[PDB]
Amino acid sequence: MELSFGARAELPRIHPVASKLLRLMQKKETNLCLSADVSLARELLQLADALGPSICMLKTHVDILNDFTLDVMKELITLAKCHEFLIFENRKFADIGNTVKKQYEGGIFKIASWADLVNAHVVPGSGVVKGLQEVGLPLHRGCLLIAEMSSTGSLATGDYTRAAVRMAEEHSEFVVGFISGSRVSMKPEFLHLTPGVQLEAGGDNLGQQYNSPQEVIGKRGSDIIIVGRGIISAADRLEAAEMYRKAAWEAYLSRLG
Amino acid sequence: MELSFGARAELPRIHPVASKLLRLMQKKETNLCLSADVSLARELLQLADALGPSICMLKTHVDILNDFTLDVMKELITLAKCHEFLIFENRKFADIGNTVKKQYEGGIFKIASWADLVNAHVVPGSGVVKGLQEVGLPLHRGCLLIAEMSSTGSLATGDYTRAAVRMAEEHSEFVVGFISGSRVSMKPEFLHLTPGVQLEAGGDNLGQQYNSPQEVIGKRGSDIIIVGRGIISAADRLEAAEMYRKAAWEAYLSRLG
Ligand SMILES: *C(=N)c1cc(=O)[nH]c(=O)n1[C@@H]1O[C@H](COP(=O)(O)O)[C@@H](O)[C@H]1O
Ligand SMILES: *C(=N)c1cc(=O)[nH]c(=O)n1[C@@H]1O[C@H](COP(=O)(O)O)[C@@H](O)[C@H]1O
Repeated sequence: MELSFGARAELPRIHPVASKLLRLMQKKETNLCLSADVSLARELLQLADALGPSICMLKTHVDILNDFTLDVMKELITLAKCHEFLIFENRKFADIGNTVKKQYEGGIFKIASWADLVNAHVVPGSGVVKGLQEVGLPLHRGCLLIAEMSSTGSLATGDYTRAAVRMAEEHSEFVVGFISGSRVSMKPEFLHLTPGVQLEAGGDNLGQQYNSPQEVIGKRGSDIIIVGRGIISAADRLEAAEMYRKAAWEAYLSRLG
Repeated sequence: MELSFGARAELPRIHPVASKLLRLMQKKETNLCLSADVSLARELLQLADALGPSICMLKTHVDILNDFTLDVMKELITLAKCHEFLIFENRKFADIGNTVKKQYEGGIFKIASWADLVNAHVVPGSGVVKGLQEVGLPLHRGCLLIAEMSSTGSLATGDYTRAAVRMAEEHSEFVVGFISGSRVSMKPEFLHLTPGVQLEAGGDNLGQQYNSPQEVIGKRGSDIIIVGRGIISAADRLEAAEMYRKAAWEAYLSRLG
């Protein structure tokens, strides 16, 4: 029997980051994550402020920001706290444990110092998680494992997806869920976040494929939709974000019955 | 049916960046790539200068460099030109095409502006290559596809590896080879670069596994060894690099007959 986001937030085995997210999802009636791959910090902050009320999460793309500074991230965190959303950095970590540890904690970006959530590919084996968690656990962070991908020709299928689920299960102190196209775990303590979402059928010219909020939340049993271009390329970004929120939310309610 | 690096540089279907690399390998008697995952620009540049004569390539880790600037990369280019080595950025690109295009071209790092070579994971499908290609093709860059990984529990096996080989074949205007543990393609135009190499048996505490240069180059038929810690952790990094160079080069010569 399907549990509400609010109830899931209270599960004995829930990770604190997942609980915080689930609570604000229920409070705000939003299971939308905005993906903002903008080139200017000012753009990022403007979008975060304007759309913050409509979202549960903001997916940043630090590697694309032309004018990144740590002061920008300080201000973003202030917005996140005010509007109540989490920060999820997009970078798809995908290296041996020793290297990913450094990529997560260090450099100019210091991702672990401001991202509530990160995502990682499972292709390197479990060392990728072990490396990340050595940084993430002290900093009270969570991780999502990429169990499936939305793009044409994805190899994240079959036994690969099953491996991701096992890895998650075995690292539940740090791993809080999946990037996936559907529900892949039966355990309610895990979140499912699904990119490749737009209201209309289609794709892009570089292998992205889209499904609707109703399809992925309602039929496929995911929790949260990740939407970038469907919102950002709209004339009215506020209205677009509202449209996606209402879609995703109603699909969730329906499933919940 | 084995050809020298110098002869391979002349193959009809060879990419210009590959030919450049194969010529300097032959000239300098080196098939060693130094992986320099240091936190400081001064260390990176000192290593590049001192070890430059001993290496065919320097693998940078821009995501870990605390004091990155584009001026640092300008100086590195100068050293690469002087000592004759290629610059290979480590970042293991692993996203949809539209996103990796921006990650490669833009942000603070502007990777495509200074890296001869990049590597990508094949998990997203061929859009990952198409996105990178749209940026790197006119710059005379090349890309390596991650066909196998050196770490424990790697999922880059079997059909996944085969998919990487097919993807390379289908994008040979831009894909110049593989990150792999062994020869994966029979086509001599493709380069095989193998990480997880040390003179001594072992591993690390985060899933890395090591094999020797003699094993990797001599028995497994790879072209280039990628060595980080085996060199970087030595007291005398130059002497270490020389040891690795001689091992890899003589293993190559021996297979050549
Ligand atoms: C990573 N979150 C990811 C994984 C995936 O399989 N597919 C995918 O699109 N993403 C990322 O999500 C957004 C989607 O943006 P659009 O709605 O604009 O297509 C983008 O950040 C991808 O990198
Ligand atoms: C990526 N080049 C890669 C792929 C892989 O399967 N294994 C692997 O180690 N690498 C990277 O190569 C260096 C090896 O460094 P050490 O010699 O210090 O182990 C490493 O930093 C990985 O990121």
